[PDB]
Amino acid sequence: LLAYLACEKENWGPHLIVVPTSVLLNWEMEFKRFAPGFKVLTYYGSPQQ
Amino acid sequence: KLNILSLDKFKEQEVWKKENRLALQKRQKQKFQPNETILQFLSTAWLMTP
Repeated sequence: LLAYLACEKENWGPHLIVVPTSVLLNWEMEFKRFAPGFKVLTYYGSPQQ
Repeated sequence: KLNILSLDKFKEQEVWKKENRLALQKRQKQKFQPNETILQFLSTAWLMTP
């Protein structure tokens, strides 16, 4: 769905994926193996980083 | 291309982890060296008949 929105429409602005903690890595890998044309951010890991 | 490369580096670092843990498991502690450079006696028992 997001890939279709990014291809058919010129809008691929910052979207949010709210997920449980356990799948936090899996999602960023889910379209790493799959469509990699997006820039993914992972938010976790102490205040510093 | 960069993200596919990143997945490939994940694969290579996981196989690196696998070989690292294999080496750690196989390293062991079979290095007692209870010989030194001293006078040592050896005894063997065998039955040869050629």
